[PDB]
Amino acid sequence: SALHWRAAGAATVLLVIVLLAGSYLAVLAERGAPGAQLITYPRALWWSVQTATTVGYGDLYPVTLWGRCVAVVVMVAGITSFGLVTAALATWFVGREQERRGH
Amino acid sequence: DILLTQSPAILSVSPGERVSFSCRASQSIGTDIHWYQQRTNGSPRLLIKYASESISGIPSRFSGSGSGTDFTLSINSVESEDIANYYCQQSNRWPFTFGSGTKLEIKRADAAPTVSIFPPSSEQLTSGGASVVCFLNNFYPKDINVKWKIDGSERQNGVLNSWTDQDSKDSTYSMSSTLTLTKDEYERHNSYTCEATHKTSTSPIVKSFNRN
Amino acid sequence: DILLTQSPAILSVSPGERVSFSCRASQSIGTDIHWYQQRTNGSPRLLIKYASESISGIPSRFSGSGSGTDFTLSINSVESEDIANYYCQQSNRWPFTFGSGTKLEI
Amino acid sequence: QVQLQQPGAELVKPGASVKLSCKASGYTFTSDWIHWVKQRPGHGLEWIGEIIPSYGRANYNEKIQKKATLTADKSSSTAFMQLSSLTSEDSAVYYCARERGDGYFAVWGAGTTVTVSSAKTTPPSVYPLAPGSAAQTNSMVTLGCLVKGYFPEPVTVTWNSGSLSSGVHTFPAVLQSDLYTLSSSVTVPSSSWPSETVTCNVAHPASSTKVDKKIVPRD
Repeated sequence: SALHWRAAGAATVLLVIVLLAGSYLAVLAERGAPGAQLITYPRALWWSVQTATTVGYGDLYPVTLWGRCVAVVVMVAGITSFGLVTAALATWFVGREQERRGH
Repeated sequence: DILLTQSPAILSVSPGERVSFSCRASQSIGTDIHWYQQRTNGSPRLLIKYASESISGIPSRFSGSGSGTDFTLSINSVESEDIANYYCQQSNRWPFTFGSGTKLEIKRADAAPTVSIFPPSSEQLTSGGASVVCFLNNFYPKDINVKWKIDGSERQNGVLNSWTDQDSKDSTYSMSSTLTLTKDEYERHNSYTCEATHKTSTSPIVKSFNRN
Repeated sequence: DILLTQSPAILSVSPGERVSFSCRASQSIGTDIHWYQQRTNGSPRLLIKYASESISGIPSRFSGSGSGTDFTLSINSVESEDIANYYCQQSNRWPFTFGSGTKLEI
Repeated sequence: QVQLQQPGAELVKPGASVKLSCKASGYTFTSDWIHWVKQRPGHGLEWIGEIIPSYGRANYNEKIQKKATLTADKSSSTAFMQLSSLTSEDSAVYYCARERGDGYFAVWGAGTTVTVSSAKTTPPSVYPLAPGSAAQTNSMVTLGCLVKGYFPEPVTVTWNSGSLSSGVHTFPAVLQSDLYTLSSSVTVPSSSWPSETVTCNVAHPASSTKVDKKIVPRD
């Protein structure tokens, strides 16, 4: 089975792991900081997802250094993962256009 | 930190009636408010979570409502078992904080006290002491006065009283007047009486007992 | 600009007792509040930064707390050396502003 | 089954320092937080601090003097709170509760009564209280038993090991010279006594003593 498709898959399992860990680490880092709202697992998960997809509505965000550090990792993972899929879709289109022409 | 204001502090209501305690957050906390019940000497018990979600095992009688800064915990049809302290607690922002608490208090039909006088025990006398216990049980209102008389003569020394918070079984109150003397002081006196004066009757309820 | 209200202006307390000065911001400033001490004729001295973080060299006696608009600077067990003026200062929004000051008096 | 277990009481001398325990059982997750709440007699609940066993981190309430240090032993499923250099101000009931990381305290422990005094631990003395020889009676009879000379609080008074629940009043203790005193009252059908035995169970956690005392009529 083609590499680009393996990577895409990996990227997804990975992203999910990061989202989950991201949620846990965020709450762990944010609790103890007065005024912090990223302090319960369920919403933290919703937070990381909206962060990984880079949407970030602003209803939730870390205020501590480690929380933000966890945010960066999640942002980057989401961006890389989704970009890696786009890349897989390209290799797919490129590889098949070569077919519709012969090679 | 978020401040949770619970006023009134005390709530008086008639049996079966509907009742509501309010909780105000110093800032918008969505629905991240939770309600706890704590009866006399027990630990808190979760009633409602997230402002309106019900917990299993909690009488369908309890409901919650609100969002933002104003939250309400209602009890449709109050009953004796509901006599307790109610607290609210928010998890919107760190650190979790608690409300000052609201005491639920039921107003039932007047009840005259059930007086009972108890002569000290032999096991106790055996060690030099002598305690004459008297009970003023299940009366209402809670305003009651107890008078001691040793041989027809009002006594006031060595008397320690204790009242119980409103009972969660029948919405009444009870008091325990304990007259403590040495075997000596007790040996040299005839009759011990305990008089109870309560709104339920102009005439004072009395219970005496002669040492012999 | 953000207004920092410090009341009471003067605080009287008995030696060894616990004491707390309050600082209220006209708007939510997170934890961007800092506390300074200034004895008679000296320059200000940083006591607590960011509402609760401690500075090195400052008696463990001094603590801070609060977030949003209500901040507290406490001194567990006051003593003569604590007699001074205490100010709060925010860095949440420009320009930085100062509180009116609270005089500790034993 | 009782999810959080805490020692009934702890006596501590001013300046000393006790270490409270709270052992859990039931479903224990990696997202669990154990909290500690302090309740001074007559007052409300005050959040002290929290700890996440699966990781070991703990946070405390900044609005108050930090007199606690939270720790957790993974294997034994027990969370601990180290209160140090206590004073009368520190005397209160300390509860521990479990929070599933979703913000609310699902279950609380029975709490540990902590009394900070110089006074010495004195077990309670239990004496019976049966009606006097010349006291007439109707459908119900009020018996009871007196618990005095104990320290520190508290004492737990049950009737017939708990079977007899209905009709019991266990008055709040009165204090006088480093020794508490209280009485419990029970009421049963006058017909059912003394044919059916009525005993009062008095437990005093501070002195590791629980004594029984049957209430038989007076000679």
